[PDB]
Amino acid sequence: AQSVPYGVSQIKAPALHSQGYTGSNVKVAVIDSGIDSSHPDLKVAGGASMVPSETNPFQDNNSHGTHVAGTVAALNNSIGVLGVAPSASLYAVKVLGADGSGQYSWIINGIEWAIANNMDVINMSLGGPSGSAALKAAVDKAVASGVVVVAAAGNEGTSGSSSTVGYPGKYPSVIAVGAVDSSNQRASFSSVGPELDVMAPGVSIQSTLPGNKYGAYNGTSMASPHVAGAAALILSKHPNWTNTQVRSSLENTTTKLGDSFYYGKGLINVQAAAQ
Amino acid sequence: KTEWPELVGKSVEEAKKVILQDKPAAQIIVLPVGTIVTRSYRIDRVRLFVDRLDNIAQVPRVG
Ligand SMILES: [Ca+2]
Ligand code: NA
Repeated sequence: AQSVPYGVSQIKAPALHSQGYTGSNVKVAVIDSGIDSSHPDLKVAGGASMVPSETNPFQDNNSHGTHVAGTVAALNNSIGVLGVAPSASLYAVKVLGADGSGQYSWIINGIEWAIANNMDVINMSLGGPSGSAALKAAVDKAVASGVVVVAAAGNEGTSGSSSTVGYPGKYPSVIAVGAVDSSNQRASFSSVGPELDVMAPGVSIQSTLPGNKYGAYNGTSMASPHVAGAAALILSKHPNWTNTQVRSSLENTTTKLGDSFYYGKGLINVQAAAQ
Repeated sequence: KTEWPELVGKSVEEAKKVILQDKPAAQIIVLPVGTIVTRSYRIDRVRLFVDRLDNIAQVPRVG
């Protein structure tokens, strides 16, 4: 039996599916710890590993990349969960190792692979508190090349009036995604600041895990792929829209939630965004 | 309880002593300052980010 995680419904993805738009032929790179391609609820289209000692991107020794991938594109079938964009072409771009961490140069290599391979969407459920000029250059290059680039805002909560949005989310070229729960309330951990762009469900998100398993986790890591999946739904309906158009469409049709410091533009609504 | 501003500049063993007193189930992970990490929020985890001298460089928090 298949279940639809609340977050998928909350962003109105099933409205798109019912119209016949499920992300077909849109290339989404999950730049993360790999994806367990043996999961029966996932189809991985391709990928590459940038992690020197973990060279198979189709093995996920951590679990995080597999969960993130299932939110983007868990298959529409009779098992497990349903992804936001269940027909999307999912690419395992492994830049984190088994312990869930990576070097900046591995991330940058993953971003460069996604650009060279003409990905339509990049999801980065990762980050760090300081950027680097090289990391900024790579995401800016991706956007200039036409890639919709989405990233977790961070889980650093509040710090007086200071931004706690981490990198690469904090870069203007990158859509920084914060986390809400099923009542659209901000998760206490969700990073804040003027760089917060939109929110998506990021609390008790049920998705795929290695070993043909499922479980529910919290984080802006879980929020980000709802938006990467939404980008894919939009592009499956409107294959000629630019990354600029997909981005404004998502930002302009949100359900407004509150103060932009804490909630950005509010909750994405992919039904409204796709028209 | 979720963050430890008083541990900035402390050693790793120092940081672990205060964390484990406040939060005995903590799963403590030590990483260099300039590392990329996942954005899952894991209630039992405390990441410790360290400078060149192996001291706490960022306010430790749960997640
Ligand atoms: Ca399924
Ligand atoms: Na203020």
